[PDB]
Amino acid sequence: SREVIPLWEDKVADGKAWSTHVYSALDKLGPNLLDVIPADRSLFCPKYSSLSYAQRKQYWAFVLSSMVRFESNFKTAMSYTEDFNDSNGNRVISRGLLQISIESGNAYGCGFKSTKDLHDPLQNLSCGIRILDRWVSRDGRIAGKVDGAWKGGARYWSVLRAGDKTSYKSIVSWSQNLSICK
Repeated sequence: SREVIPLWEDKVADGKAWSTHVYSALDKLGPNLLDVIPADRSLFCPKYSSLSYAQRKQYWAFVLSSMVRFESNFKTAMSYTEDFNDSNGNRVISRGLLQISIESGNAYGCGFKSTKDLHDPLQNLSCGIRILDRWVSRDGRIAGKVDGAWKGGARYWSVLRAGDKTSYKSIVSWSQNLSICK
């Protein structure tokens, strides 16, 4: 039985299916994510190195749900025009649960064929897993600005970037107080 349940099961009707999808997608798209022992575990999840494979999947589903909370408040339809440009000089449009954009997302191999695909919560969450799989495993840590460079998921998502703000503070607090982490 699960020890940790993601926050979207509290908020959205389809949240249990989102979890089912994320556990599957972590197996397939997050194998490197699930092998990292992150250097900032003392902040995010003090007992991380003791977690089983299944527990690490529960952990990452929960953290993803806390990112979704502050990126989109669980609104898969969300579409937000940013103040920075894509490769054509057009304003980037961030989409869906994790506020991913189509050009940047597809660079990770997410294979969005239409902008509408980013509003499919399952495709959106899969892409988030690909992004984490790349940076958390490359950088060996979940977040943080280290020696002048943002690391891990903080490379992509503002809510993972340390600052005196509700999103980051909540994500860290909720993570480190998970029973499996504490």
